Amino acid sequence: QIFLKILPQSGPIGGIKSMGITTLVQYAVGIMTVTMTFKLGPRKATGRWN
Amino acid sequence: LEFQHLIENYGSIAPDALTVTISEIAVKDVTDKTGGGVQVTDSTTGRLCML
Repeated sequence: QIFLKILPQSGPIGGIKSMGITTLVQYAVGIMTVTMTFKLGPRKATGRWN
Repeated sequence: LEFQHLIENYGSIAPDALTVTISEIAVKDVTDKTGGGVQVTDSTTGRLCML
């Protein structure tokens, strides 16, 4: 399992009044590239006429 | 089946080489059978002409 989350970022605290505690609104995007190799067996030889 | 396999698996076909073998030649003598009809025997002196 690959777990992903955005690291939460704190909003401002300090001299500004009434701020409370907040988080920055952030989202993440990206490209998931998945490569899978499969082993392949050969086809069985066919004796049939038809 | 082999023609299906050809057309399923290949993009083109061309003739390349040919070999013809004539084998198991038997020149067979024929003669009358006892009680009628004919009977056949293998000939050591009969010859098949191949040109």
